Amino acid sequence: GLFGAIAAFIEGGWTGMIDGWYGS
Repeated sequence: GLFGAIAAFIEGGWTGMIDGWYGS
């Protein structure tokens, strides 16, 4: 969630942040 948001943020930009955050 926390790390997923940061990692997804760098990969899927803003959209990635949301998905990473909700990415259980």
